[PDB]
Amino acid sequence: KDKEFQVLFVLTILTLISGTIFYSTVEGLRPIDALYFSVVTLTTVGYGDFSPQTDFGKIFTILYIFIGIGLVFGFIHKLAVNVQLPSILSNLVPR
Amino acid sequence: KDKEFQVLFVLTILTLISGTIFYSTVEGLRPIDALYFSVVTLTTVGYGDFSPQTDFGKIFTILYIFIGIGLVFGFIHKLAVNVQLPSILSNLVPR
Amino acid sequence: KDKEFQVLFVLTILTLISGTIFYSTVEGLRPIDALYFSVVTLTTVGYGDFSPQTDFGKIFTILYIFIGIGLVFGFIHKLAVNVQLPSILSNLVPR
Amino acid sequence: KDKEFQVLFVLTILTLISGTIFYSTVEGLRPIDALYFSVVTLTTVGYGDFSPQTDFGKIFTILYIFIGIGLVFGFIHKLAVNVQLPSILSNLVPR
Ligand SMILES: [K+]
Ligand SMILES: [K+]
Ligand SMILES: [K+]
Ligand SMILES: [K+]
Ligand SMILES: [K+]
Ligand SMILES: [K+]
Repeated sequence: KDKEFQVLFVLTILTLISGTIFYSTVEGLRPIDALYFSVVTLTTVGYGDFSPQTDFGKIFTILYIFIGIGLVFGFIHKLAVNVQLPSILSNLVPR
Repeated sequence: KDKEFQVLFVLTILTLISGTIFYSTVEGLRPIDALYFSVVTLTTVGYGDFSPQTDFGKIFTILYIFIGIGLVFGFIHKLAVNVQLPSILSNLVPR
Repeated sequence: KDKEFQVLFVLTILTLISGTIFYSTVEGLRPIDALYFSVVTLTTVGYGDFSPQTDFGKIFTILYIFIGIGLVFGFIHKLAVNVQLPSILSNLVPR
Repeated sequence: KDKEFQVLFVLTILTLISGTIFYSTVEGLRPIDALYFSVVTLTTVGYGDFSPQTDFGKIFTILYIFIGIGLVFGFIHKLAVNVQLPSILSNLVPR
């Protein structure tokens, strides 16, 4: 379950690195903005302060969303159930 | 389970084709933009770089979201559990 | 299960009517735009072509999201599992 | 189950207070706007009427989304199943 978490964590980082490199290069974003946009996209927040302007970028974004959402949300779920929840429970019981 | 996936895949493509034809025609979008907007809508990202301007388009969008989200997210789930997950597990074991 | 669906359907309509009346009145939207915005909000798409400008509207929106998401998505789930899925299965078997 | 709800409720309030203080201070938003933006972010609506402009804000937002979504949506789920659903059922049976 901690190895579950480690693998999803690594996969999430790799997925976000892919987006960061793509949007920096093809859409011309600063790397921090490309990382931020990748996160805002795959968590489905979608502010629209950044959005792709090239056709190559729009096509990549379609594919990135379909591949990336299941991973990101799997990580979020394991984070909440396997890390946040036990730490909250631990806080209720003084030692 | 691979036939589960094939059917959801076909249904997702058909749903995205419907949106592409509608928004190209009624909202005047280029086809690639109409496909991109359909994806951004049904995955609930919603950048707002494109949004419907006609009343016909707003009404269609209401109905398209309610019909389209359950399908799209069903496909994403099967993609992640039935295709991505086994391929990740396979990568852990050299042959 | 069809009464499950009927109740969620009615509750969803009532929730969308509430939003339509509120945003028309307080935020000055045309009724069709207020309905569209309510749907775009509770399904978490969030284009931002419309957004509340008054403090009363922002406060209402906070509460409307928290009360409305669980209902809307419950309806979507029952729609997909209890109506769309059987009709798809029925299409596979000629009579 | 009512203590389940109380704990998630308190945690959600604390998470929203954190965002309110951060975005007011670092991004210069009025407190009501910072609360509204925090809610719009963690429920994944993402209108984009407000979005972070500083790099410190973008980095905080990445981390806030990953930590905050699992909590917020856990609260929404318990709200819908443990509070809204029983009250709806109660309304069906006159006393
Ligand atoms: K969104
Ligand atoms: K969303
Ligand atoms: K969601
Ligand atoms: K926007
Ligand atoms: K959005
Ligand atoms: K937006």
